[PDB]
Amino acid sequence: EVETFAFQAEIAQLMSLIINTFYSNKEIFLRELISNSSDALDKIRYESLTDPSKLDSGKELHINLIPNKQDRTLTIVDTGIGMTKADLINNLGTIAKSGTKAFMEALQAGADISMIGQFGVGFYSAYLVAEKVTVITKHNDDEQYAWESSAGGSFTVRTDTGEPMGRGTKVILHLKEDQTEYLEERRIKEIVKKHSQFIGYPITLFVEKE
Ligand SMILES: Nc1nc2c3ccccc3nc(Cc3cc(O)cc(O)c3)n2n1
Repeated sequence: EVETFAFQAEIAQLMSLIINTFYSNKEIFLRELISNSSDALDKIRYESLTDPSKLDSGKELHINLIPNKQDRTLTIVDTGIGMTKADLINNLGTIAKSGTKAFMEALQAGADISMIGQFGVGFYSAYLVAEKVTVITKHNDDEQYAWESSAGGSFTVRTDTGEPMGRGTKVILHLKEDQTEYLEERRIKEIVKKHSQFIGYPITLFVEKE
């Protein structure tokens, strides 16, 4: 049973700005997804200190970067805290409303798109490089879900039946035709080194077969 939802007006507006504005420094999307993974990893590590049974769904805390030239996808996987159904549909959209507002005003005052993380809405920077985004996520005490959007004002949420994942979040970027430089090992390494060199979790860059 696939449910279809409208984005809140401000998020739709932000997504259009991101997709439509001329801005050549697209590489910052990666820093933002890795930073989101790090925050979700911090959250489950904190919670596990007062309740050790929260790591029964997996003890390892890490990030995998997985490019696939065949599918033309870049996948970021973390074993962070995960998201509930209520996160995917309501809560995250609600929190982002004020950050979007402030970000959009700041851009009029001479700030640039690369400052998006400072406003808590870095996730939407994925649309700099991706025509479609899919998020598979599993939170303790709740089922696995798939969220998906190609923008255009809507997103979908369903119960996920694919490979079960224990706990955490997997973001799948279906890249735009002219953005395949981000499947190259060398380019990905250069970007991680420049923008994400002090993340406190191991980051494994998978190599492709062919
Ligand atoms: N601010 C924000 N908005 C979202 C979001 C919106 C729609 C669907 C999924 C979403 N997930 C996240 C958090 C997130 C992003 C991420 O790239 C990795 C994670 O472990 C968690 N945010 N974080």
